[PDB]
Amino acid sequence: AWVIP
Amino acid sequence: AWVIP
Amino acid sequence: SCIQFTRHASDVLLNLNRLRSRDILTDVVIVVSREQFRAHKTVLMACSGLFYSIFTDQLKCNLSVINLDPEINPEGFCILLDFMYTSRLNLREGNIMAVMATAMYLQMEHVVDTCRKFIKASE
Amino acid sequence: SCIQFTRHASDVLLNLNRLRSRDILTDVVIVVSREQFRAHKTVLMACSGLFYSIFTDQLKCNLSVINLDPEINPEGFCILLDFMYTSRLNLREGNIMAVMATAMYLQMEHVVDTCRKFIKASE
Ligand SMILES: CCNc1cc(=O)[nH]c2ccc(Nc3ccnc(Cl)c3C#N)cc12
Ligand SMILES: CCNc1cc(=O)[nH]c2ccc(Nc3ccnc(Cl)c3C#N)cc12
Ligand SMILES: [Cl-]
Ligand SMILES: [Cl-]
Repeated sequence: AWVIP
Repeated sequence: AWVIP
Repeated sequence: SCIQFTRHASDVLLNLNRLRSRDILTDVVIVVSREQFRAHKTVLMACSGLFYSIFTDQLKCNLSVINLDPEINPEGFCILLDFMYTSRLNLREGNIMAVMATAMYLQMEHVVDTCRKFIKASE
Repeated sequence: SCIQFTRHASDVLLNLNRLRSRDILTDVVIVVSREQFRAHKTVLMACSGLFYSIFTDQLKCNLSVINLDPEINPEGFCILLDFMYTSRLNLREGNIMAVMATAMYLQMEHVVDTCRKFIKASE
């Protein structure tokens, strides 16, 4: 996996 | 884009 | 000996979401406490263990309407349907419990994982 | 305020290809010089300008069989169909001309681009 897009 | 996977 | 176009999978998903927006070739209505959501059976199956089981069943594969358990929260379902079609999950303090419960029901393990991690961090 | 699961789009495409392998919920047969290829209309539309135009047409959207132009090479089409479902293009000296011609017909610009570049490099 999860990221800040 | 194109890459060698 | 293949070459791979990095952006292809995300571009396909973007186009599937555009078809959903435009209600093009949607083939099922998911009913959640009387709220209705139109979708493509193949995308639902590709994202959810529950929908994979439902649409591979010899009788249920032909249904045009699927009613979810009445305990399922429509906002939670809406957030997960958007995630299926975009890879982006709108997780907020006010919706995390409903999103996690819905993802457990839908059998979306990665979502259940990040929900557990976000909850554990606030304890 | 969304979070994004990096692998989601590729995982969806992998599952769509598994449904294609297993002939699950395929809804069209593409005929290329009597060779037949089963597929999902939504994936074809998501990958090709030609299929997007065909399946958004009010009459053609309901067809279960689509016949391509007789000049289209079945191997070229097969290679492009595999690329649609996997992001990997099996481009070889022996198939590049057919793949490029098929991608031009199908309106798959990125594929046409890499074919032109590979041909220009061998000149
Ligand atoms: C993109 C994330 N997907 C899933 C996440 C998850 O936590 N659980 C899943 C259970 C099943 C499926 N779908 C399949 C599983 C295996 N084979 C086929 Cl052909 C399909 C299909 N269609 C998908 C998921
Ligand atoms: C993944 C690569 N895709 C394409 C490549 C290309 O070189 N040309 C394309 C023309 C059209 C489309 N499909 C759409 C275009 C715009 N809106 C919608 Cl809703 C769709 C759909 N479905 C896709 C492509
Ligand atoms: Cl998931
Ligand atoms: Cl392309």
